[PDB]
Amino acid sequence: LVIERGDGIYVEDVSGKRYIEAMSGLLSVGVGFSEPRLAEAAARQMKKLPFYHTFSYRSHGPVIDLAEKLVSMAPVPMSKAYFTNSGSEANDTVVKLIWYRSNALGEPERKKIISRKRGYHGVTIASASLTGLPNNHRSFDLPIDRILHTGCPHFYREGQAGESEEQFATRLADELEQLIIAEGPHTIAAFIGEPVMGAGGVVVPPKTYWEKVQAVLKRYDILLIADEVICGFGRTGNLFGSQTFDMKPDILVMSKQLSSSYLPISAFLINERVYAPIAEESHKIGTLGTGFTASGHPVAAAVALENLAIIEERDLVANARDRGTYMQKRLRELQDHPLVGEVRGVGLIAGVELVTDKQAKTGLEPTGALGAKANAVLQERGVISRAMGDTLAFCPPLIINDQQVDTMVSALEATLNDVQASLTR
Amino acid sequence: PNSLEARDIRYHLHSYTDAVRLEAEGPLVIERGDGIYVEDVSGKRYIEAMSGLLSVGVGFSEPRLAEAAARQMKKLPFYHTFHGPVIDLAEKLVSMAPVPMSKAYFTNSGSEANDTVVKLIWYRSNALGEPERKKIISRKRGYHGVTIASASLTGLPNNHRSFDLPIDRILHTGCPHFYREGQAGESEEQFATRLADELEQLIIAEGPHTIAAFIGEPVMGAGGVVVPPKTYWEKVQAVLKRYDILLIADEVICGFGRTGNLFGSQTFDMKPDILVMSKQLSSSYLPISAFLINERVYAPIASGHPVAAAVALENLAIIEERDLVANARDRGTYMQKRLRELQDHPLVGEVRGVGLIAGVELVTDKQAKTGLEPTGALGAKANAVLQERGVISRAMGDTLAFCPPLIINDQQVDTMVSALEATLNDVQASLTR
Ligand SMILES: Cc1ncc(COP(=O)(O)O)c(CN)c1O
Repeated sequence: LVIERGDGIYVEDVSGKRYIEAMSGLLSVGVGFSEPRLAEAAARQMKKLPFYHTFSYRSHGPVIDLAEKLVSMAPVPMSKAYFTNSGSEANDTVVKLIWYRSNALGEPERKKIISRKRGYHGVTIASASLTGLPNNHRSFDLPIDRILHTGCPHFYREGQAGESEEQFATRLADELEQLIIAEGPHTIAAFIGEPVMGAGGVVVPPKTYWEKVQAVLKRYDILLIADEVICGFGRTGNLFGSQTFDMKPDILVMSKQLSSSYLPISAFLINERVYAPIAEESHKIGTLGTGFTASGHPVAAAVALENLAIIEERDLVANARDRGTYMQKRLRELQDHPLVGEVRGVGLIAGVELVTDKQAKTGLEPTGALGAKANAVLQERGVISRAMGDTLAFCPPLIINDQQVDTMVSALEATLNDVQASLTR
Repeated sequence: PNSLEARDIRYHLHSYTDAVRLEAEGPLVIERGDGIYVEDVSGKRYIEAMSGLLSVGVGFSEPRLAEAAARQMKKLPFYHTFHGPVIDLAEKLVSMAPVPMSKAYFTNSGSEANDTVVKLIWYRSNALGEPERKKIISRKRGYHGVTIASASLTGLPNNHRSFDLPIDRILHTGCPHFYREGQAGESEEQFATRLADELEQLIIAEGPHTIAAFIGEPVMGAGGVVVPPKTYWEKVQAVLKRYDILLIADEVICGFGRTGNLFGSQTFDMKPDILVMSKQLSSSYLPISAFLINERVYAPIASGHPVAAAVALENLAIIEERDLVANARDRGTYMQKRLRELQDHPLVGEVRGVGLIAGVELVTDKQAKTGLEPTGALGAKANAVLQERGVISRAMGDTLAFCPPLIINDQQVDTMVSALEATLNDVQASLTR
C-alpha cells in the first residue's frame, strides 16, 4: 500500500482510495494529517533560526518555551526537561543517566533495569534490550547485560486457571518482588513501563497492578520510568497515561507525538531526586558528557509548542476521552462475535484479539494468520489498522468524531462477518 | 524572573553543559540567523565559524529549505511506509557515494545511525554463522555519538566517565595525532607505520576471527580536528583487508564538501564498506541521518521522516546547483593558508586542517607542548576573547576549531582569521601582565 497524502483522519493511496488511519500512523499523528498551523509554525521558525544547538551553555527561544511548557504540564512535580530526536534515543539516554546517577550517589552496583515482556521501548542496542518483544533480540545478541524482564500483565494470556484479575495483579507484583530480592535489591536502579503496552498488543494492565507494583518499588526506593511514548498527550482519556493509571514516575518519557509526528522530536522529564545528583556529578567532571546534535531542535520545538497549543485550544484531551468512551463501548458490542477472543482498551486505544476457538483461545495456524487475514479485508473496507499477531489495534487521531468512530467500528464488524463466512471453508 | 535565561535555568537540562555552572551563569540565547552569522537575543552578531555543530552547510538563512519543508508537511507530514522524498533521497545518496553502494538506511541522528550499524553487523555475523565476529575497533579521541553503543565507540573520556562505558565488544586503538603521539625522532610516515602495526597487534591479540569492523572518521572532528599522518589510511586499509575486517567511514562531519571533496573518503582514498552521514546532509535544518552499505555487507542479509527527507533533498540540490563543494574547496585553500601564517605565533603549538576544517592548538611552552593549568584553560580563555571579537569557535581542550559554512567567501575568511590573530595577541599580552 503506497500512501501519498493525508487529510484529517484519512490517508490516500496513489490510486485515490481513502482510508481511515486507525493507528494515526505510528500511534503518533494526534492532530491528524492536515493541520495547517503546524506547517505555519515550522516555516516561520525555519526562516528565523533554522538551527542552533543546546550544547555548552547555548539555547534558543523555542526549546526554552517547550521545556517550561512540558515541566508545567507534568502529571507529578518535575524539575527539568531534556530533549532528543526519538523515543528510542530518549530511553537510551535515560538508561545512561540512571547509571550516571547511581555512580553520582556512591552506588556502583545499582545499575540493573527491570522491563517487561511485550513492552516496547525503542530500537537502539540499549532500548531494544529494554523492549520485551522476541523479534527485537536473539539475532542481535540482545538484551545487553543489566536489563531484566519481568512478566507481561496480560490477564487474558497470562492468568492461571481460576485466577481472578486482582489476584493476577497481586501475583505479578509478587513475582516482581521475587525478582528484586533474588537479584539483590540494592542492585536494581529502575523499573520501566508503559502505562498501557502499545506495540505489544494494547495490553491494559489488570486493575490494582500499578498500585501494587508501585508499593514494591517504593519499598526498595527503585526509580519508576513511565514510558509515555504512545500513551502521552490524550491517548488514554487523560493528558498522560500516568494520570489514567495513577502512576508517580520519577522520569517521564515522551516521543514525537509531542509534535504529532510532524517533525522528529522527543523529550523526557526528570524530578528533583534525579536531577540534583546528576548536576553535581556534571560539575565534578566539568560537563555532562552526552547529547545529540539536534537536541532541542528549534524548528521541531516550535512545531511541538504549536501542537500542544492546538491540543489545549481545541480541547482534544476531552474529545479523545469522549470519542474513546464511545469507541470502547462499540468495540465491546462485538464481544459475542464468533471470532472475537478479547476486546481491551482505555480512552482512545483498543485492541481486538481474534480467535477461532474461544475456550482454547486459539486461532489459525500459525498465530498471526487470522489477524493478517482480517486486516487485509479491513483495509479493503477503508480502514488501516495494525495487526499485532492476531490482535487488531485501533488508535485513531484525537480529532476523530463519533460519526467517524461509528464508520470505523462498522467496517470492523463487516470485516469479521466476511472472515467468518470465508473460514467455512 | 521570566526572562529567557532564567526560564532556561529553571526548566531545561542541557547537553554537554556543567549543570551547576549553568544555574549560576545561564545560557547565551541565540535569536536568529543570517548567512554565516547568528545574532543573540541582545542583538550582538557573530560569525558562526563552527557552522553550529559543524553542520549548517548552507548557512542560517536559506528560505528554499523552509519552502521544501512546508510543502511536504502540507502534503503528507508523516508516514512509516515507503516515488516520494524518502525513496528519492535513498536513490540520490547511493548515486553520490564515493564507492559503489547498494542500500541506504535512515535514522534521526548520527548516534542512531552508528548504533544501528553496530546492530546490523552483529545480526550479519550471526546470519553468516560467525557468532564470535562481533568486536568493533574504534580509536582514542574518535567521536561517533552518544547512545550507549555509539558513546562506547566514541573515544573521549568525557563520554565514558561515570557512564560505565564502553560496553563489551568495543575496542580502541591509538589516536593518529602526530603532534601529540609521535615519539622523539619519529617521522610522520613512521608514525603511520607504527599505528598500523599497533592495529595489527590488537587484531592478532584479540583473535582476528573475532573482529567484525573498524570505524573511523576520515578527519576526527570533535576529538580536535585530527588530520591523520600521510600514508595512515593506506596502511590501515592494508591491515583490515588482510583479516577481512569491514571498514566503516563515519562521514557525519566530513560529508558533503567539508574536506575539499564531496566526501572525506575521497580526500583520504578510503574504500569503506559502510558510510555514515548526517549534519550537512540537511544542513541541520531538520534532524536526519543515513548510512549506506555496499553489496558485500548487504548480500548475506538481503521509514525515514518524509519532511526531513524533503529538506535533505533540497539541501543537496542547493549544494549542487550553487557549486558549494568547489566554493568550500577554494575558500578552504585560502583559510588553511591564512591560518598557517600564525604558526610562528608564540601561543600556537600546531595548525592542522584540510579543506574547510581546521584546528589551532594553543600552548604557552612550545617545546614542552604545555599550556596553562589545567589543559583546556588556555583554549577556554582564547575562545571567550574570540567571541568578544564576534567569532564563535569551539574550544576542544586547548584547540580552537574552525569549520565555517560552505557558503563563506574569502573576505569573511579573512575577517575570521584576523579576529583569531588579534585574539592570540590579546591573550599573549594578558598572560605576560
Ligand atoms: C563524526 C560523528 N559521528 C557521529 C556523531 C553523532 O551524531 P548526532 O549528534 O546527530 O547523534 C557526530 C556528532 N558530533 C560526529 O561528529
